[PDB]
Amino acid sequence: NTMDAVPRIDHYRHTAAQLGEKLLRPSLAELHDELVVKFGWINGVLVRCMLNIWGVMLFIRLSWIVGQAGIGLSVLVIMMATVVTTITGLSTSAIATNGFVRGGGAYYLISRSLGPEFGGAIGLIFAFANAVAVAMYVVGFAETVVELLKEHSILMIDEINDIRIIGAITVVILLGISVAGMEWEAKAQIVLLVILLLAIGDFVIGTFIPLESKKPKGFFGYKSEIFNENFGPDFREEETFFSVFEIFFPAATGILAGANISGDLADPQSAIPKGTLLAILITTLVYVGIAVSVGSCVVRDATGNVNDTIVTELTNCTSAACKLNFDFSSCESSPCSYGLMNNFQVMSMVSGFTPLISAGIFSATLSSALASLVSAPKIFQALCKDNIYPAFQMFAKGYGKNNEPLRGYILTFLIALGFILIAECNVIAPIISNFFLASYALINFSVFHASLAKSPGWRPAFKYYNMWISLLGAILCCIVMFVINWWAALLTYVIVLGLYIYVTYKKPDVNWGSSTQALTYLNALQHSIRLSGVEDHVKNFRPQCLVMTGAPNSRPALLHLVHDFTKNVGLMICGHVHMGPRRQAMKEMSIDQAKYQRWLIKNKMKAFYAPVHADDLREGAQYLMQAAGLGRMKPNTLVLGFKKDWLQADMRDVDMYINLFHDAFDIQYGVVVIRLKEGLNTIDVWWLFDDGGLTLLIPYLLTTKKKWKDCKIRVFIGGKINRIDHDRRAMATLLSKFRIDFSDIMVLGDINTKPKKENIIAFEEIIEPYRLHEDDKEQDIADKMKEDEPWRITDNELELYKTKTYRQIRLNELLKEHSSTANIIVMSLPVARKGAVSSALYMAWLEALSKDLPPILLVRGNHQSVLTFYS
Amino acid sequence: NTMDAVPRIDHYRHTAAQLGEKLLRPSLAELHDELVVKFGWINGVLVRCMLNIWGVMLFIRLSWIVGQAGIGLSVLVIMMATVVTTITGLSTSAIATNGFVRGGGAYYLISRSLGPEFGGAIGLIFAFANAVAVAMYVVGFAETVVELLKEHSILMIDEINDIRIIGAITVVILLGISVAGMEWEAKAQIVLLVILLLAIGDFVIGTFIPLESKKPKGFFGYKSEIFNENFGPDFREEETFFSVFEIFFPAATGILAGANISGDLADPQSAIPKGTLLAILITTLVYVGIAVSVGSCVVRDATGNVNDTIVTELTNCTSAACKLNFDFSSCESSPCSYGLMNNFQVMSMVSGFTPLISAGIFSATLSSALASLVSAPKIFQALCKDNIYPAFQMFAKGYGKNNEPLRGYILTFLIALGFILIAECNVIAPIISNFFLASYALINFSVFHASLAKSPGWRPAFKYYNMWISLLGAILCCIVMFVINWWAALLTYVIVLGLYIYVTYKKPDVNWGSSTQALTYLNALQHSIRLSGVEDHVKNFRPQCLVMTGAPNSRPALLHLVHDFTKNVGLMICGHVHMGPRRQAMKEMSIDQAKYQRWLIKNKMKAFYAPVHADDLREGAQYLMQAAGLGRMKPNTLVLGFKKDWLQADMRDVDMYINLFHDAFDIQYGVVVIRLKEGLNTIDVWWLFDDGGLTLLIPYLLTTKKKWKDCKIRVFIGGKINRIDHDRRAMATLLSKFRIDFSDIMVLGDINTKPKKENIIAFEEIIEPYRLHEDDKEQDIADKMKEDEPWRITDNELELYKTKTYRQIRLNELLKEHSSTANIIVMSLPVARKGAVSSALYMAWLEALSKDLPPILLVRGNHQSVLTFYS
Ligand SMILES: CCCCNc1cc(C(=O)O)cc(S(N)(=O)=O)c1Oc1ccccc1
Ligand SMILES: CCCCNc1cc(C(=O)O)cc(S(N)(=O)=O)c1Oc1ccccc1
Ligand SMILES: [Cl-]
Ligand SMILES: [Cl-]
Ligand SMILES: [K+]
Ligand SMILES: [K+]
Repeated sequence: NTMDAVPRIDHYRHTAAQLGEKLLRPSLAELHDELVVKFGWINGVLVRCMLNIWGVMLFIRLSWIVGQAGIGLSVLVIMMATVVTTITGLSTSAIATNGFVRGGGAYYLISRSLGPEFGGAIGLIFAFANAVAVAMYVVGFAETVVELLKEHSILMIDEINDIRIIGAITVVILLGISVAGMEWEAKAQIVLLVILLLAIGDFVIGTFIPLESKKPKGFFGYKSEIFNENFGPDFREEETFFSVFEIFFPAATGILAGANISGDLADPQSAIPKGTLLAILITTLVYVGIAVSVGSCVVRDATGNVNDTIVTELTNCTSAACKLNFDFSSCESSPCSYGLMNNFQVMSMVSGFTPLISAGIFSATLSSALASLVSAPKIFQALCKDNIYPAFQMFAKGYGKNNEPLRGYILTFLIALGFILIAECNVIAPIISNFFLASYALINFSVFHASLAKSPGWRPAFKYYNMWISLLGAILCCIVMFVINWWAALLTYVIVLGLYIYVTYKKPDVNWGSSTQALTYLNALQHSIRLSGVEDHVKNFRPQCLVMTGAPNSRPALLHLVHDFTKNVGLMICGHVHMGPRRQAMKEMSIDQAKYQRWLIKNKMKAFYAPVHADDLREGAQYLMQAAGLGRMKPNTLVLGFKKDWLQADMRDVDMYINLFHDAFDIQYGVVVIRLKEGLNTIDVWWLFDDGGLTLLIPYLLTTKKKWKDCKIRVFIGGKINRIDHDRRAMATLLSKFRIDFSDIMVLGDINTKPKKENIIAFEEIIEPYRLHEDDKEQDIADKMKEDEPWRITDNELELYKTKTYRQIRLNELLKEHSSTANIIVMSLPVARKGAVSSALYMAWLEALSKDLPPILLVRGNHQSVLTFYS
Repeated sequence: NTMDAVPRIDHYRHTAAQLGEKLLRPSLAELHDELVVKFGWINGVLVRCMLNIWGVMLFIRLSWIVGQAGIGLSVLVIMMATVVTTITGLSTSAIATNGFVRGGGAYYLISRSLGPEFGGAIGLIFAFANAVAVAMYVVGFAETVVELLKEHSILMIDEINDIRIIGAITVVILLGISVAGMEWEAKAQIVLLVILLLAIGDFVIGTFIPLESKKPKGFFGYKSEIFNENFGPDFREEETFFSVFEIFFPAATGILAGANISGDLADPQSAIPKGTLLAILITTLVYVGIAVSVGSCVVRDATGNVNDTIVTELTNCTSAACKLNFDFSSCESSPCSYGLMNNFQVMSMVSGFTPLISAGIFSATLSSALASLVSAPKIFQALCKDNIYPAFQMFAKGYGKNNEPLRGYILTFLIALGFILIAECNVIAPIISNFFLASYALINFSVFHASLAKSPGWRPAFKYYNMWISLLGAILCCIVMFVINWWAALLTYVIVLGLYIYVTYKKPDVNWGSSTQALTYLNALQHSIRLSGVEDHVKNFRPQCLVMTGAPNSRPALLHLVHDFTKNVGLMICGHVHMGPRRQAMKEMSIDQAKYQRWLIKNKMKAFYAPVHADDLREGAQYLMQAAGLGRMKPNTLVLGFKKDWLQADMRDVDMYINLFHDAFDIQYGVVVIRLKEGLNTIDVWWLFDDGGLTLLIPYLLTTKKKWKDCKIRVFIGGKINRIDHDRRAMATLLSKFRIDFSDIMVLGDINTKPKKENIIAFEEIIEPYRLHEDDKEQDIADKMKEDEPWRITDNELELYKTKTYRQIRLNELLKEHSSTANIIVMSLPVARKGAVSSALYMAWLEALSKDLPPILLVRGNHQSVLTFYS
């Protein structure tokens, strides 16, 4: 409260409201200003990741992959898939150990890492991918059970339909077991893991246990010549190495099935890393070991038959089959019985109890399917909670004591059932495999992008993640999805890009500190730094304007006109000076900053809103002109709206306005004054005095823009009579060397001539309330009144400023007579000597010159060399 | 002078000094502050471009190209080469019509368009390319003359040596005619052009004039069946279409041979466009017309022999040769006499007088060689004048009334002679052809890059150049140089990149308004705009610091320390407040801006120097804090050096320093104070009060950098006794959730305890000269002295600030006892209530706390939520 307090965790909690009644930080103004189920890492992320990786391939098609591709090359396949998977694991660990991750899985990580765009895109893709991987795992189980009940005669319908029936029944059962909370299905996956490990152990023991009954088959029991033969990549008619990797890689996916449970984990940012990485390690070790064992234990082909005798007749027999026995030897002529390349149930028979390995297949398939079916709706409901796609505002309610996406479970069940009864899993497989690849690629790109933008808030807790390995992982994921069904990769990239576009044009109104935001800041900073090293030059001058807008709403069309000759060229800083007590005005600026900056961005005003606190408008603008900008983006021109209200405004205010003029001149700023009717085809430019070229550059830049592109830029000047043609030719060659594509140059000799009586008497009537009438009251009352500036010095300030006023009024008359048909007028701003002219008289000059006309820009330049005709 | 003057061309002339005595612009301060041979376009750029394009191919190898590739495909070849050439012509015209081009050619255009890097690189490449194209043209003439003097028996030596002899003699003659001024060689090219056009006319007339003597040859005189046959692309054993285009394209090059004479043209920016484009038009028309005529007039092969009788025996004769006559019919069996595909002198014989066409070949070759030999040294001497490569500071003197590169002429003559006597022009041809391609590519990229950066000074006088056609031209040049000898294109790209690197690491100290500079500004502006649309978030906070450096030289290691936790992360604005009269201080700021900004860039300080003019340091820094920055790059922290001199400084100055502290607090700025020994392994952080997380973020960012990466970040806090273990565990979990990888957390209970007598008496002695001794002089003298702030209120300001001082001194003692071994110390900055504490007492607090210690950062934060453990 009154005294500063020691730091506590309570200060930084709930980020909007988290126990705010206790441990609330004291504000700087207060000190200064004077007066329900959660899973551990073992059973929540280790078991689930391990149990999701282990699927159909481990027990069915692995003997095939090690049989065709050689042992030394099948291990290469496994190692490449594991490099991709492990690099993605490090990336996921880096993302997960950054903050506290609320709910969902890969979606939440990627979204909160680098923006709702990639977040929503890849989250939707991953939710679909897991929802259908449910169907893939369950139909693998269907193939297993139908093979078992076709080898054992009893069957009900044709295989292509019995698979559908059994898959539908068991996916219904999977929904039932999953929809009943997560303690129950957690224990269910525990018992499935026990069964799976029993199957692995049975295979290992049986592989160490050879027998003569299986001798006719490829089973021989660790014979060295079998290993020597199987090292080679003995392929088949069609399957190439890339196709082999394509077959295997689905077995590599399934990691971060615990990360998808991040919403229900007891302690993320400590369970995700050492659960996912350790699960990948264990599963890869098991794959490699079992592959080398089965390759070293069984042979390619075996004419399994007792009639195949081990008598071993003395023949050449170059094949190493007869090296063990004449049985299962020399069957290459016709398609012999079975073997690694000719059978799949090798895994079953090399082991001991065939049931204890069959149960391995069922447990692996069910466990992987159940893990995917739990993971998909968590991701989906996290995605729907953020309402990136408002169409799915449902699927996020999550009925139950622990938020469980019942609707998400039903939706993923329907999707899985639909893809089961489609029964075309073979053709859909590459699409979904490289959806998984796309998700992994965006995770590694998540880490790389986060490390690329410095972002002091990046700072993850988990080391071992360096940026280049993550970039390599993204590249490898892209290359692998090219390897797997190139056109599927193109389709996946199209889907990603389409969702990206959809989200970036939706622009969900949400902010969670993307790495994209950090990169934006860092990029803008780096280019400002490189600009700071770029020396100035005439033909790279830009009108970079501080515009005393006030509130940017107050003068809209003025803002548009300035934006016209500053869009995509030069700077535009909309300055607004705030007033009054410091404490209240801090909050005033804080809200106006957001409001007006968003208003500019919404209205495509590439401008910069700069609020300052100051005692009055003059020294607030002094603040702005002195300090606004960054590097060589500091303003060089001050833009004002003509203070139309001076006849009614307090004369101190208009004096402040004129001293603003004078300050801008004093600190080497060009001044532009815009007088237009704000209630809401030639550009006429009367640039009678060489301001330095700015009075040319403004209309030319206006002609550059599309709005004024179809409008001539005819020019007027003043010159002595009898030299009219000479002056016009010199003017034409002068600005033809400036490449200002004029349309008609007019030369006026009527300047410096006494204007009509009506106009002079009108100006005298206007100035009468402020000319101080310095006739009587010689010095005492005269000096007493002059103790405040804003009166015109009758005698003193109308001696030569008499002809100054005459030129002003006559110029106004000339703009009436000649340029009244212009779409826009740009004319030299009159300059009065500092202190020599009463501010009232100078404002009267501006009124007299600028009144009753189309839009006017009274441009006076820095008197530098703004334009050039060199190169 | 005193009065503003009408604009005149004299104001913008010579850009440093050009008739400055007459027509000198009046300065804004003055108004405001109170008190020898030149060539026209016909003979300088039209004749030269036309006469350089027309070379060997027109009269020697063109019959070959139209004979092998079909008429409808030879015209396609010519049209593609002309598309490349004409797009480059539009680009060159756009570049040349921008400013006034001093001297040189393509070098000056490209350099002054987009920087000395591409300028010097491509200028050197083009100078070499023209220097050796001299050799190519002259050896073509050598082949012509040796063929003429071998058909006419008299010969001197073997052809491979007679060509060398005649080429050497005639290149010596070419030097002689070129080294004798440009009026003489201009008239020489005039007469060569007359000869060439006579040859063209003779060919046309002879082609309209058929005869029986040439009837046995391919000459038949516009027979329709000959045209119908020749439309097809009847190629040969080896020559493919791409090879054909490779042969032709050297004939397309040679444009901007007048642009290389830009230094000696009477009026560039009006001669270059309508000379180069018209010359390309005329030459392409002549190529196309002569190609179609010779294709429609002669046949592929002709067994030229009177014995070949036109008797026309009644045979099949599918070939259209016999359609005209049995002569020159059916010779395909063996290699028959000659023809389009079997002879080159067809051009000579289809015409009338063979001498009047032979003279055509000699005139074309000599004229092209002479044009190249004039153009190369102009480019070279322009390149050497800018001293981009200081090694060639010679070759630029240019002796003569008109600056003529005598040394350049000699150098190009030596290069041409060397490549003549090498006599390996066939193998070097693709290298030089795609050097020409590279130069054209950089010209089109010149225009595209210039149009890409808005740059109000771009604005060329010549329309018809839109940016996308120039980009297409650059792409086409790149593709064509791939077509011509791919590895030659790779070598050319390597040479370009190498010269680019050499120049960009040389960094010649010169500024001529590159388009690269404009692009740098525009890119930085665009990314600042996109940053302006990026909403704030806690975990994207950056310490973006306004550092009251003063002169950045004054405190170097302080600048380095701030740069350490701001490099590549957050902003760093080195503010310096200037003093005194406005007029002198304007120039002061103007010179200091350049000096200090260059000093920062040189010393790899990615900082921003911000000078302001102000009455005193306090309100200058007020200017800076209120207004510095752009968009969301405004500073959020104020960094000060501890005013070490306060014991000697005027007490008003240190009061100003403390009110600077207070202003920074008032406008919601965190404050960092650095006290280190500026005369010139654990980071200890004692962050006793929850500033909002900045006191953690600073040392962590220090640990991020390489300099401090190997240094622990151990932390100290204060806590009540009997809760030491609880407080330490809570602290550890708190900043482990903040991922600040601490090394040892220490908890101190000795805080809030009365420190030793020696330290308290030392502090009392220090504060004695300013405690105002408010014992006597009850109110009158007391209030009179208190009419100025900087004295300590003895009675009032030492009631509870007594225990404040006690904590300050005891904390100092503790830093001595514990953290004196640190490499750096970061501690909470004490905050005093505004106006409640005398500024002298607060400065004494800072002295007492910070004295006699390693580098200290007294960090006090905004009291916002700088750190977070969410995501
Ligand atoms: C992203 C992976 C989705 C699951 N698909 C899958 C998983 C595993 C495994 O073991 O995890 C093995 C294979 S497989 N038959 O070896 O290619 C798989 O492909 C299938 C499975 C059945 C139907 C169609 C395709
Ligand atoms: C960049 C072009 C340099 C000049 N080389 C050149 C010009 C012309 C032409 O007519 O301007 C025609 C040919 S050619 N024989 O048709 O390919 C040329 O190639 C040569 C010539 C002679 C020796 C070796 C190569
Ligand atoms: Cl996965
Ligand atoms: Cl050229
Ligand atoms: K799997
Ligand atoms: K040529």
